[PDB]
Amino acid sequence: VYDAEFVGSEREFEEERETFLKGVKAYDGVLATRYLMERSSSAKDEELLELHQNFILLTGSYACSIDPTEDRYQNVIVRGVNFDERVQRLSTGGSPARYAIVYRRGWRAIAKALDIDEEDVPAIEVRAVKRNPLQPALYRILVRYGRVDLMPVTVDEVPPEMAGEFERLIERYDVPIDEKEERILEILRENPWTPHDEIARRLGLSVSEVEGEKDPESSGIYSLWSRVVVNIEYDERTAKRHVKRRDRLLEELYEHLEELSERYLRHPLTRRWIVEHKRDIMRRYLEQRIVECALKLQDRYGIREDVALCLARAFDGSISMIATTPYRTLKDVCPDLTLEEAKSVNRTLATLIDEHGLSPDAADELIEHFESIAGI
Repeated sequence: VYDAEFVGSEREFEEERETFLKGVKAYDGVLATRYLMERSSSAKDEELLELHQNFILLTGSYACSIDPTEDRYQNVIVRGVNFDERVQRLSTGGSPARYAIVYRRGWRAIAKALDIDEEDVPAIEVRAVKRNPLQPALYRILVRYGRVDLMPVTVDEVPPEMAGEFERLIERYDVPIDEKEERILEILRENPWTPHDEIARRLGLSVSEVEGEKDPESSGIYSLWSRVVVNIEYDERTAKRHVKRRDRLLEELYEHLEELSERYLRHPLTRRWIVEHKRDIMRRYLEQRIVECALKLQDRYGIREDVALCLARAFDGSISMIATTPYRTLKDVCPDLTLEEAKSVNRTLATLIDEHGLSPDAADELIEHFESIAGI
């Protein structure tokens, strides 16, 4: 269900593995800083938040550097979908490998291609929302387009127009914006860090409709950002500089984490400790995501607690994942789920039944088809 083949040269192979492993080390920092927040009430600390954000930036920067020539991998498959085909058909093409990395757990396909065994569970995720120093959809689009030049490598260097004032970046290139995208921007103006599930719920749309595809010719927030970003000239000089500085920046972040953690823990959070206890860190990080997911399902979607916990556990604490799953499939993992509950969390199911008058079975058949298609 996750697959990719590396097809470049020996030299490129070493380049890709080095990039990937640095990305892993950066993401480990994202995890470890979150871990400290959750383990220690007193840490739950402004310079710790800043460390976390810096690790988010570096993880994104390394991710932008995957498959620089956009030809180093083939047969990229993510949750059973052929991403080679998907990306080739996009007006702007690009790297199927980097495209995969932006999907939750997409790293699995790339880790396999590169035969990464240097570190246990060598994850790279680039889907931070609430604590992302950049507007989150923009951040994901920079990664997709390999914009090592545009991705900041330090929190102090993040331009307001890539965050709170993101509208200025949109306005500068005078791209077309459709009605749906305008509705989405209205919500982002209130809070640029609004989760995509919440934008969808508030607009009465599916998450898929909110996002669209990561190409200018689609429609949705990914589409609008893509339309903007492809107009921004590549800055090789700044790219080179980010690449030169980031390895050192990453080491410094670890040293700072170590020193900061001493104010809260008996045993300092060293890089060594983090690697050795990576499983425990991932366990805690996941259980929190589950709790948060279940609470959202109860408080925003009117789903009973036990049902909510069941779905949260079965689906990686991802609302977006639950929201796109066929009723019969949700019902198979959580038997107590009601149709009304499923219609609440899956807007596509609700629409197909309510507006098109389809049976749940017919709706499920289509929902399953939509799973393979970006933007519906």
